[PDB]
Amino acid sequence: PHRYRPGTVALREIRRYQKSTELLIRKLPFQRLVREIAQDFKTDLRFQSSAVMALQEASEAYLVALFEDTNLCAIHAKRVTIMPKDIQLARRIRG
Amino acid sequence: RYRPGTVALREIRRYQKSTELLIRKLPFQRLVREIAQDFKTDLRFQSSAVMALQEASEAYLVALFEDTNLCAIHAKRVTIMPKDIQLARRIRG
Amino acid sequence: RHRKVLRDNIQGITKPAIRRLARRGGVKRISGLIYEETRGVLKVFLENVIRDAVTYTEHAKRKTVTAMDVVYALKRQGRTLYGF
Amino acid sequence: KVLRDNIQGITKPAIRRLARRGGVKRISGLIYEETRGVLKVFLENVIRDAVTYTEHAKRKTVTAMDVVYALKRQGRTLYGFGG
Amino acid sequence: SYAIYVYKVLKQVHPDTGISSKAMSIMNSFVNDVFERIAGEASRLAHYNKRSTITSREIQTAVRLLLPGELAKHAVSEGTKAVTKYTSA
Amino acid sequence: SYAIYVYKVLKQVHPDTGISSKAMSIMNSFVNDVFERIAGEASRLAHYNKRSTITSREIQTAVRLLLPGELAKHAVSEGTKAVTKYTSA
Amino acid sequence: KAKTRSSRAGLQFPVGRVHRLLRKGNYAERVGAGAPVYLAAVLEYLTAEILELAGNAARDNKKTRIIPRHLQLAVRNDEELNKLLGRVTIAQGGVLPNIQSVLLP
Amino acid sequence: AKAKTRSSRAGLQFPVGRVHRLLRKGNYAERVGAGAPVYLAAVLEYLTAEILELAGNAARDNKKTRIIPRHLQLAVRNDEELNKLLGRVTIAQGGVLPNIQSVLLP
DNA sequence: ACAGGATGTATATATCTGACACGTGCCTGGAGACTAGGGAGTAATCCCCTTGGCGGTTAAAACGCGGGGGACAGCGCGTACGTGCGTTTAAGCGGTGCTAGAGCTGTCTACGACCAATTGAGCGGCCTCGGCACCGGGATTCTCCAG
DNA sequence: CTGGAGAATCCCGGTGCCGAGGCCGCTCAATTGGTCGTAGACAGCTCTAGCACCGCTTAAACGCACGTACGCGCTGTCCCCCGCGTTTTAACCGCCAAGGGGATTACTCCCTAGTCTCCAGGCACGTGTCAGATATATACATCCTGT
Repeated sequence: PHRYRPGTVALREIRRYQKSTELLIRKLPFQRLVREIAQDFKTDLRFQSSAVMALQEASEAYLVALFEDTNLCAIHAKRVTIMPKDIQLARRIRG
Repeated sequence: RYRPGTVALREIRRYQKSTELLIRKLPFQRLVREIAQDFKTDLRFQSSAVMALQEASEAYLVALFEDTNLCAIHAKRVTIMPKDIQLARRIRG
Repeated sequence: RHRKVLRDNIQGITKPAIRRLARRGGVKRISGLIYEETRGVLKVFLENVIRDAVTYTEHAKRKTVTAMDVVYALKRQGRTLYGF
Repeated sequence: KVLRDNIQGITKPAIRRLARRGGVKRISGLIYEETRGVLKVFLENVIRDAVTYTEHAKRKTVTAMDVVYALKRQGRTLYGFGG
Repeated sequence: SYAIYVYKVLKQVHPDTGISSKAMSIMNSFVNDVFERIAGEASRLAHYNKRSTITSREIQTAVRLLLPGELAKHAVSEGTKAVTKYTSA
Repeated sequence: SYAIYVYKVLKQVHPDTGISSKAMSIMNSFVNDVFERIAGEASRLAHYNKRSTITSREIQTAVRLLLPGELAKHAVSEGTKAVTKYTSA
Repeated sequence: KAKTRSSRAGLQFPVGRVHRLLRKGNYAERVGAGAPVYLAAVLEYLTAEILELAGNAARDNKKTRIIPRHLQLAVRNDEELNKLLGRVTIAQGGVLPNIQSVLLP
Repeated sequence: AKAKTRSSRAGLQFPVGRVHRLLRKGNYAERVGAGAPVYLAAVLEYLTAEILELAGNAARDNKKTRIIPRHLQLAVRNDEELNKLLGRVTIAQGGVLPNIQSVLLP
């Protein structure tokens, strides 16, 4: 078979997905997660798809920036694989 | 007479146990007036304003270095470095 | 009978999708605990913000969350988004 | 009168003691100067903003409350001086 | 400052306990600070919801935004009793 | 929205350039957001120094507090120049 | 015989003061009647929350007079209030006795 | 009698009326000084012109005439004073500036 | 690692002072009650678009088959910061000296809120087309198994 | 470590659509021109506290001498996630189909600002006293030094 080298696919996605801006989580399952968690609060809630698309935009963008700071912490901790406790530090500093 | 490390731990206990300000009022006040020189002529200062500046200054250092310390301890070391402060400056903006 | 009766939709956020999002975030190498931990943290954040959004919704006594609700909710924690 | 060497008014022992109050266990020699530089710029920002408030108010005297307002501007509210 | 009111409530919680003036000042900025947060967020709540009236419904929403969980629920309790006695007085 | 105004300034700066709808919405949110920020700081400026009117003084001080360096200074230059023109016009 | 809105609502905190700052604080065209009562209830409840914990703090140091230290301990020891007010600075308060585990011997 | 728009008095296109109206309706102070809408709108328009010019140029950098959010992101975040002004807001459909740490580059 | 000596720090006890607590003089901020104007809820309606249903194609998730690579520990080197005590300084102690300028009171001016009337710029909807997505294929660009 | 081969995207050439941009009514938001009450700069003067001055001790900062104790690189280990295609489903995409409920108008309540008055709760500000500052000696806690 044909195989790319370890790390190349990462950077190719870095430059590509930094050039593009579309949402990467599956639309319908994430939207149903929103609806499902939302079920417990008010009866017969209906959700606009595009509003959830905006929710995914802010959500994924939020995760993106939070992972950027987490990554600066890992590199700051002289490592290249971020770990959960790094995110926990980020959340602690943020609040 | 104490071997290395004991007195530092004592300062941790006493100064985390006490609350008074640690900076001399007059040199700090002169620093405020000297930096203040450059903007408006004939400026006057309250002593208690200098006191609030000392309070804010020392407490800001204490809390900021606690967060710095969380970064250092997070980074598996026991000696803080400027880089941690730089990270604090970026994350706080 | 393709009903979606409320189960494991947090697993919709999948491993290669998390990896690709991280690539857009610039992350280079990813541990296995990051994926589920990311699902949990994301869930917590959305519960907080969306919960506040629902509080706006119940004051408005509505059953459809509009985009402005999301805007006001994100602003309440200081995370205003431009373009809505 | 020209004031000079007031960067030394935030003394190194004070920095160590505050660091102990801050929980620091070991303190590099670079930490002290890093503290004077970063802390200096920060204090310049806060005090500078306070002076901007003073220049707005057409006053010659900076009050403690002015310092309180300056701290609130950066989201760092201080309790125990009024307000 | 809130000297006499923190004094009255303090005497309700600990009748044999006093307080220094500086700590009372801390309470003054503390109450005024939280107060400013609540009033500002309530302002955003009323205006963002195209309303020009801040009532206990809007304040209730504000409490739900700022106070976490059970603290907010006991705020609902205290507000409920307080408003109750007031509407009966 | 601010659409036609972004269009006017856009043609004054780049007559042959267009803008996407989403970018126009972003600009609308930007102007409204930053507008609320600056007006809020001007309001607390009025609070601090016990003023009840936001004049050129408050706006200038608000810019000098909020905007860094060259943007702030030249913003005062353009604004102040414009106000002088307003005294003329 | 007149009587304060606080006591008629069974409150200690000044309904008039909070109402006054709200009226002259430029927040809305009009402010509902339940808003000051409810807000004062929130303030009195929070004040009880801090004064109880602070009283305990005074008890631990064998004192009957509150000093800033008791407020710092009172706020920073209540996790919900501490987390809610984590970015607040108290003059002459110090910090919590809090040493990271690895720093302890 | 004939009238000339108050925006034109400063030779500006941005609405002195709308900004002035939103300030009055925004519950900030009891009265609004005459220099506040003209001066404030002038500063906001000035900053706006900076951002629009940079976005226009950046859009031209792909030989495209329609400005997209990505160039709003690239344009705003590469200016230190605006980046400091806008550090906690995120641009939808814009992404993030390319920023890969030196130790991460091959 | 194991424990008492020795010193710091809290503790016991006792006294002396000033800040804390309480008293008085005085008023002004809050409450009553009523007016007065007008914000927002409510009822019922219309109809956008979400929901609810089918159906085709395949995007994309999940799984299987390699194997490269990164967190992490040990370890060893080497460097540098704290502690101590004595010296030295100028702040501290405390004490001095008079009025600058901050704060108040009394002017007087000017301006923004507001209303009504005006009106042309801006708003919403409705076309119309070429920038750009799509398309296909070569140049460039970016990556990868080999000397 | 440089390099030719291969694949992806850009670019170059070729194709058409629809959203973007221009057009066309439609208000209403922005303008002027007043009027009215008041925010605030200013005039005059002050008295808190800000400037400014004096002298010795030692608190505090600083310097010198000593030892110990800290980051960090390297090599190595290993486990676990990367890489990729294939299979599979309902995501996606394209389409059919109802009516929930958002948004509006249509009414009317009822809800809160606003004022004046009034007065007692509460403010400012004095004064005594006991909590605490201070004094003084000590057991207990803690480190260390030998064991």
